[PDB]
Amino acid sequence: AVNVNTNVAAMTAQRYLTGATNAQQTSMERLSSGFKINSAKDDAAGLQISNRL
Amino acid sequence: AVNVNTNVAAMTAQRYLTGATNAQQTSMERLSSGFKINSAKDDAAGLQISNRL
Repeated sequence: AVNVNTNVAAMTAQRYLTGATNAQQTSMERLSSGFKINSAKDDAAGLQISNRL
Repeated sequence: AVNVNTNVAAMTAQRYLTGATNAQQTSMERLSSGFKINSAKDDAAGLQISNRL
């Protein structure tokens, strides 16, 4: 049906809009810094070995 | 991979450039003095037998 209060299409498009935005923010941080690991969230194990190296 | 943070090719060229400079400095010192044993590092037992001769 056609309803005004609920817009499922708007919510879904917004969710995928933020998904793209976060991917763009992490990719832009990687480019400016030149490092693909910046915090433990990128790679926990990789961060530790990279700090030991 | 293409990265800016690490330049292993430049590191290798530096390593072989300092080796060439060290061997060039040793040869220059050898020519000016006219001795191939200007120190103990050049030849230990050669230094002692040459000193005793």
